[PDB]
Amino acid sequence: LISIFTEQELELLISGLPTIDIDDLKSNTEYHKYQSNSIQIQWFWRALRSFDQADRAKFLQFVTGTSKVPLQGFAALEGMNGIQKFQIHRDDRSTDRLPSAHTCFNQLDLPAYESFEKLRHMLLLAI
Amino acid sequence: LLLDHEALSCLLVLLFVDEPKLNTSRLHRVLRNLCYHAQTRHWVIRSLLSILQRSSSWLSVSMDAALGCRTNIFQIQTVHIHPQAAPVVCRHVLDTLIQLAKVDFWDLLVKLDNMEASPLGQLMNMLSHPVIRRSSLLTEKLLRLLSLISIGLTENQLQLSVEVLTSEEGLEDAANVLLQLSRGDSGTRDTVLKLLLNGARHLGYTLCKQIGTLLAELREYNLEELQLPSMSMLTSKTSTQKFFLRVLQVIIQLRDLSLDELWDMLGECLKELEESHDQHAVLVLQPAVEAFFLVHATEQKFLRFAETHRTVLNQILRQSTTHLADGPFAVLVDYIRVLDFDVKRKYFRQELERLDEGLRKEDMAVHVRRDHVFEDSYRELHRKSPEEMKNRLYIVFEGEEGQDAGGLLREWYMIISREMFNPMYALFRTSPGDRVTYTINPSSHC
Repeated sequence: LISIFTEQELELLISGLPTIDIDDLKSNTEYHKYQSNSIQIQWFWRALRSFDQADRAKFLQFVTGTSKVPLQGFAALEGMNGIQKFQIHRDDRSTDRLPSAHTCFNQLDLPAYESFEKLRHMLLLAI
Repeated sequence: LLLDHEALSCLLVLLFVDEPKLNTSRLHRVLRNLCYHAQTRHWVIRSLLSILQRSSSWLSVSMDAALGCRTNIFQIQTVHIHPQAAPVVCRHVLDTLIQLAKVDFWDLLVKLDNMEASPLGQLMNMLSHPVIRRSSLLTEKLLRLLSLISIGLTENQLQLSVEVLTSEEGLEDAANVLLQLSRGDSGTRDTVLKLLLNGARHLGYTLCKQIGTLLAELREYNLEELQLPSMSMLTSKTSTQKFFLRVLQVIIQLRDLSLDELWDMLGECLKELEESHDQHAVLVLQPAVEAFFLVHATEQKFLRFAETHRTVLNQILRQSTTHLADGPFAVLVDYIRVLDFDVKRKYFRQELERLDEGLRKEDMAVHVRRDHVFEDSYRELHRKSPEEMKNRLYIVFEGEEGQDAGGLLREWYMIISREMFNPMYALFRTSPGDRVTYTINPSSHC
C-alpha cells in the first residue's frame, strides 16, 4: 500500500508539501552561464511557477536533495561546503538529455533547451 | 374455495377506484391470504393480467384524470377502461402483483353492475404497451415485478429496449431480470448477450456521430467557457453515454463489440478538449472513458490511453468521488506513474480505511513525563499491538492542566520528531554532505 508512492511522494506524505517562496528562491539563485534574463531562464521560471505544489517540491528535491524549506529562507540554503545558494548551470552537452543535479553543491546542470514546451516536458520527465 | 368469483370481483373492483384513504396494503394481504388456495390464486392473477391488457350503474366510478376531465373508469356498452384512468389501474394492479410475486372476471363484473413463471411472458410483453411504456413509474414497478418473478426473443428485445431507451432502480431491477433470465438457459444467455451487443453497437455508432459533431464544433470554436450545444446531448441524464455504460456494465456482468472508430475519435476529441485549455470540459466524456476501461482492461491499449491522456485520466479521477479501487479505474493501481500524488493519497487513505474497516478503534491513553516522553512512550507502546497503536492516542503529562487534546497531540508528535534526532538516542544522524537530512546512525549499537 505504501509502494504506490514515489520516493519523493513518501517524503511529501510524511512531512507534507512545503510552501515554496519562488521569489525567495529566485532571490537566492546563482546563474553561471545562463543569465537571469536568458530566454531559457524565463522559460525555467515560468515552468516552475506553472508547476503545482507537488512538482515544485519534487523539483526542490531534485536540485537540493530535499523538500525541506529552510526556516530562515533560501538565503540560508546549506550545501556541502557551507551556505550554498541554489544554482543553475548551462549544460553545454547535447540538448536531447535531461538536466542533472549534484545535490551536495545544490547544483543544476541545465541544457539550453530550444523551447518552453520541450524544457517543461524534459524537466517534468526528470522529476 | 373460501370465496366465489363474484366476491373476488367485488374485492378486485377496489383496485380501480383510487381512494387515498383505502388501505390497499391490507387489501393486498387479504388477496395474498386468499391466493394461498391455488385455484383462487390462478383466477386472481388471470384477472389482474386481463386488467392490464384491458388497460392497454354500480360501476360508475369517476376518476379525476386531467383538468376539467372527470372520466368514468369503465365504459360498458366488452368492458373497457378509459385510457385516462388506465395508468392508475395499472399502478394499483402492479402494486398488488408485486406482493403476489413475493408470495370471466369481466363478465362477472357486468353481472354485478347490471344488478408465477408462465405469465412472465405476458408481463414481458406488457413492456411494449403504451400506457406502460410511457410511464417511468409503471415501468419501474413492472421491472421490480419481473426481477422478483425471475427467481422469448421479442420479450428480451423489449426488456433490452428498457436500457437502450429510458429509473436507476428500475433499470437495476432490469439488470437483475436480464441476469436471472440468462441463468435459466444458455440459449437465452446467448441471445440476450448478442442483443445487448447489438444495442451497444447502435449506441456506439450514434455516440461516435455525436462526439464527431462535438469535435467538429470544437474545431470551429478554436480555429477562430465551453457551452457548446452539442454538449447538451452528452450532459443529458438520458444520454447515450449513460446508456452505453449501463449496457456495458450489464454485458460485463453476463460475461461471467468492435469500435476503433469510436475509440480513436474519443481519443482525438479528448486530446482536442485538453489542448483547448479547459478542464471540466473533459468530463462530458468521462462515462465514455469509463466504457473504454470497461471494455478494455479485462479482469495494453488502455495503457497507451492512460499515457497519452495521463493528465486527463488524472483530471477524471480527481474529480470523481468513485473510490479508485472500487470503480472501473482500479486496474491502474499497479501502473502508478499514471496518477497524481493527491489521487494516490486518497486511494491510499481509502484502501487503508477499507482494510481496517472491521476494526473498532477506541481512544487510548499515553501517560508520559515531559522530561521522559521518549522512554516512557517506548515502554508504554513498544509491546503494544499494531491495532492498539491504531487507536487514537491522547497524551497526559503528569500534573499539567487540561488543554486541547489535538494541539497537545500535535505538540507531542513535534517533540518526538525532534527527539528522534537527539544524538543521545543515536537513532539518526545528518548526512555529512547535506547536514540537514538524517539517516540511520551506524553507531546505534552503543
